[PDB]
Amino acid sequence: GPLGSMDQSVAIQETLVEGEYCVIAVQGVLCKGDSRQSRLLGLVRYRLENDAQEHALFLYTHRRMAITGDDVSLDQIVPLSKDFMLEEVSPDGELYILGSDVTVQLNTAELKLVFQLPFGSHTRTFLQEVARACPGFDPETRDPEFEWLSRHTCAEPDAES
Repeated sequence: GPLGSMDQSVAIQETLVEGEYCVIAVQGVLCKGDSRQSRLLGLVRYRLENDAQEHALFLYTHRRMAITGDDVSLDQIVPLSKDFMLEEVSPDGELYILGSDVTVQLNTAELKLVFQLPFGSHTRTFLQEVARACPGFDPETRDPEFEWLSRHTCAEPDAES
């Protein structure tokens, strides 16, 4: 009974693979038309025996309640790059878009979706990890890295969903 956090992080760790290192992984939502969908987020930090490390934003699919980690594995890949940027949705709420929820819109070079994560709690940890994941709030940030992702082959795309 860890209390304060579910097992998202663990779920990925099991699905991930040895030698690697899981840092954080929450659970967001994706709303389209009138069909609600559930997506499992994950962040993995990979280091080299020579120091030189790299980060990438892993995407894990999952059923409605397949969060457990039992039936969820790599579904896509999103490597942090300069073209990466997060945009808040027009508040027009009262003073805050979050509070009781988290409204964030990822505007990458091509990736453009809407994720609704739960207010802080386990979501806050994710935000901070992303910042250090490479951006390290630098005014001259511009050095994408993904040459090591090729290592990953992701689950078999035989889903035919």
